[PDB]
Amino acid sequence: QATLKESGPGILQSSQTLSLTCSFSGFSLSTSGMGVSWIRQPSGKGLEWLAHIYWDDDKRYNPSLKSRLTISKDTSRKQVFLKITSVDPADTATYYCVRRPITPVLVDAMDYWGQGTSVTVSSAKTTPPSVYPLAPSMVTLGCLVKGYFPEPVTVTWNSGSLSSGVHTFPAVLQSDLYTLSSSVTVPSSTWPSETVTCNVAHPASSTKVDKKIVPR
Amino acid sequence: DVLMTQTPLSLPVSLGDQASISCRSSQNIIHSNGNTYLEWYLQKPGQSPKLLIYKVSNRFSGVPDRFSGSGSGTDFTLKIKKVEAEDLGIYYCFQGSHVPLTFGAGTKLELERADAAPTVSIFPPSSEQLTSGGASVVCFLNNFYPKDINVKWKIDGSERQNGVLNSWTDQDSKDSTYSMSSTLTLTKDEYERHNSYTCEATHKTSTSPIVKSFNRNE
Amino acid sequence: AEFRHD
Repeated sequence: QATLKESGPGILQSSQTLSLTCSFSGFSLSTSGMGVSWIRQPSGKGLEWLAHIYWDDDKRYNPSLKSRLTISKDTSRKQVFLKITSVDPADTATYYCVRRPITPVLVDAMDYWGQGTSVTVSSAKTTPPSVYPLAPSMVTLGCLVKGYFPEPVTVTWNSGSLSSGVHTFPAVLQSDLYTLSSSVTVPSSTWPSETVTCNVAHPASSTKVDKKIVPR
Repeated sequence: DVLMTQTPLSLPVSLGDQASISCRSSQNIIHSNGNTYLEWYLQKPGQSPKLLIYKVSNRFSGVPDRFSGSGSGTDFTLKIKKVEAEDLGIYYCFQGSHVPLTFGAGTKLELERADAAPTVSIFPPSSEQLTSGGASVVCFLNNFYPKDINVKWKIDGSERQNGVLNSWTDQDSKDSTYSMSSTLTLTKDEYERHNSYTCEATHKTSTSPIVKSFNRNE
Repeated sequence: AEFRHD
């Protein structure tokens, strides 16, 4: 068995150089047949193979990216590296390093994958969300969490005590900033007589907002 | 580039059902060394992909025998018998023969459910937001099935596409429904030049659109 | 071009 673990910058701006590192354990990359590929998942969707490095330093690249990609290794540090020059927003993705052995190894396939590392290409600055209350048998309330960067934000209701009947939607990019929303449904008789509060945390800006939903 | 076309892209099943995913390549994926490097990967929610099947039909160690793969040339199939919750996720076929290595688009294996009409709720901009000079109108379309849905915004009867932002949840873990959020964003000044704001949802559960509306002056 | 497998 094997373990791989990617690390990267998290965020960088277009035209800059992305440097990814992969730390591996449980096998020796210098062993005959061993190699490692880099894969990415652009946005939340699809998978794209980028490059591969073999135990003997032989290297193969996605031909359309060849001019921007460099893969290398340092077995003495149990690390593999990928560099991508001149990144642009289309390079925003989760990046995975994966073991893919070939013969003499019997299993020629991507048998062990790292947990992946998120990369965002953007020139946005760190920005706390604005949080707006959404007020009108069961009644539906919500909160609009608008204009933050970067991801993620978390959302709970009544500090987590209100967990049923909640829908929290995935963030979307709106003007180089993220926006998300969350709805919750409670028995009509309980609101507004009992308070309902959406708790929004944005760790990157060290901010929390606890927005009470009030009538009107 | 070897195009890998998966069919279907979404596959709703009941627990216990068999599920079948087809993969068709734009060219023969056999390698000049005689081997056919076609693999299948599963990406569960919140996880990285993991290997299921290599060289067409070989199960990777630890993969239950209810998974099987077959095919040759350009046509391949993954079959999953006795579907259970742990099998739900995105399935990709992949070819490792020709550079660049390529994946299928991914087939989402999901749960089947009785149809349910969306519960629709519309919200005017909050007074707090109006203070800042912006105005978002939010429409939530919640707990519906199947997943396919269309939302239209009308302002004073006029259709509006710019300023609209839509987001969709993954299938709900407790009731297998889907939900959608649609937000229409304007400047305050623009918002105040119109009265009626409407979101209209079309979903297979009714020939009649579900319409929610409010008037600004209320 | 084929991926190297030996």
